[PDB]
Order: sequence, then structure tokens, then C-alpha cells
Amino acid sequence: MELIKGQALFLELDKKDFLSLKNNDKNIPTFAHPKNQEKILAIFSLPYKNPPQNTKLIAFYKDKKEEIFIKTLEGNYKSEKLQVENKKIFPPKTIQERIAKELKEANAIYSSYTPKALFNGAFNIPLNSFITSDFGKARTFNEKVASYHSGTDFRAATGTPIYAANSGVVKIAKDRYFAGNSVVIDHGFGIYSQYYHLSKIDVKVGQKIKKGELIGLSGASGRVSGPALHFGILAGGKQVDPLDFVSKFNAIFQL
Ligand SMILES: CC(=O)N[C@@H](CCN(CC(=O)O)Cc1ccccc1)C(=O)N[C@H](C)C(=O)NO
Ligand SMILES: [Zn+2]
Repeated sequence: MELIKGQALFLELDKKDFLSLKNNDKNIPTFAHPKNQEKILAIFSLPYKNPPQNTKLIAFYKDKKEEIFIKTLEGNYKSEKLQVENKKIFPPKTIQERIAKELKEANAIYSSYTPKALFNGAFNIPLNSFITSDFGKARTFNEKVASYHSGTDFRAATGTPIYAANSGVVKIAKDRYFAGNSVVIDHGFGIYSQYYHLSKIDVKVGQKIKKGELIGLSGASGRVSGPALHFGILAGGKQVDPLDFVSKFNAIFQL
């Protein structure tokens, strides 16, 4: 199989006698195929930055093992050359501390795996607008990726209502350094949606939210370039191309 860096893949496996799916010594969770009772599904994602060139997963059954080989593709992302090397930068200590704290917090949240669906059918876009800055635009130095856009931005004037892309539970609902005012929803199965730069947060941590329910108003908080909604999906432990992910997910779960 082949998969573009920065994307998720829904792997389909026989259910009967299945024991475990492994990537070296890391276990990858599974969940039911909603249509085919003889199958299960796993999400496998490649990171945008520094992905392996190749991956081998093994599905262990009671009677045998199944190898699955996935070749990393570079895809056709937009990229621009950096003029100055992305060397160590020197933020104020107060900012270093905040960043480190929020990273620890988020790493913890993304680690607390929910082994059931909290979604309700297909994902919907969070507002009926258009993309102004796509996922995966990159900046390179010496042809190596230095940084990339980890979500997709939708055009929005400040104060535009934003709606949950699917049902779930709110895990994050505060102001953060990279993200500004942000909401993160757990949808189950290690799938999280992210809504950044809000001017107003309308939910709280722990709240059950329905698909299409208001979560906030769009803004420019924490944004250098002007008001817009930054939308992200984390799945399989990695930030992945959100519209690509929704397309894949909806192909399986929309009915
Ligand atoms: C670390 C950092 O400074 N993040 C900034 C800016 C740009 N990101 C970096 C990234 O991966 O988080 C690179 C970048 C962006 C665009 C093109 C090339 C590189 C930020 O506001 N991110 C939010 C999520 C966003 O993206 N809003 O729109
Ligand atoms: Zn963005």
C-alpha cells in the first residue's frame, strides 16, 4: 500500500481470531467495521515531518500473522524555500514555559484513548465557507521540511458561528499560545477535531456536544495573518489532512 505523508489510512482486517495489530512494539487499536461484520478497522497515519520511508504493520491472529506494508509518498504539497535556516529561536522564558506546559497538557489528552464511537455518522464542515490556506503547505531549508501548516484555514470574518464537525466530548476549551482561543473535541477512536483562533468559546471542558451544535465564534486570536478558522484533525496520533480524513471517514460511516 502507499500513503502520502500527513494523511490517515483506514486499514481493514478480518475480525475472526484477531489478537493484535502492531507497529514494532507499539499497539494500534481497532474498531468495528460498521457495514461488514466480518471486518475490523484501524487508523494508521504518517507524520508530515520526518516520516519513515516504509512501514510494516503486523496483524497477529490466533493461527497466523499478516504483514501490511505501507510506502510513504511525498505527495504534491505547496512548498517554499526558507532564506534563513530554522535554527533555535529564543523566546522569553515565560513563553517557553507556557508552550511546554500546554504541550504536556495536550499530549496527555491525546493519550487518553476512547474505545467507542462518540460521533454520529458523517463529519460536516464546521462552517459553510471556503479554504484560504490548505493543509501541508510547507517551508523548506535545504530541501528538508522546517515547518508546515498542520490544519486547514476557512475564510471567516470575526464573529462567524462555528459548529462542531461531529458529536463528541470537549477536551480543550481555553486560550493557548499557538492556537489562541481553542476547542478540541474527542470523537472516539483517537479522532480529535480542533477549532483554533476563536473570538468566543461557547463550550466547556467535559461537555457532550452534538454534530452541528455551536462551539464558538471565529476570530483572530493568536493569529498573525488576520481572522480565519483554523480546523485540524488528529487521528492515529498525528495531525493529518482534515478534508482528506473527512472524505475517508465519511466513505465508511456516512450511512
Ligand atoms: C509553531 C507555530 O508557530 N504555529 C503557528 C504558525 C505556522 N505553522 C506551524 C505549525 O505546524 O503549528 C507553520 C506553517 C504555516 C503555513 C505554511 C508553512 C508553515 C500557528 O499559528 N499555528 C496554527 C495551528 C495555524 O496554523 N493557524 O493558521
Ligand atoms: Zn491554520
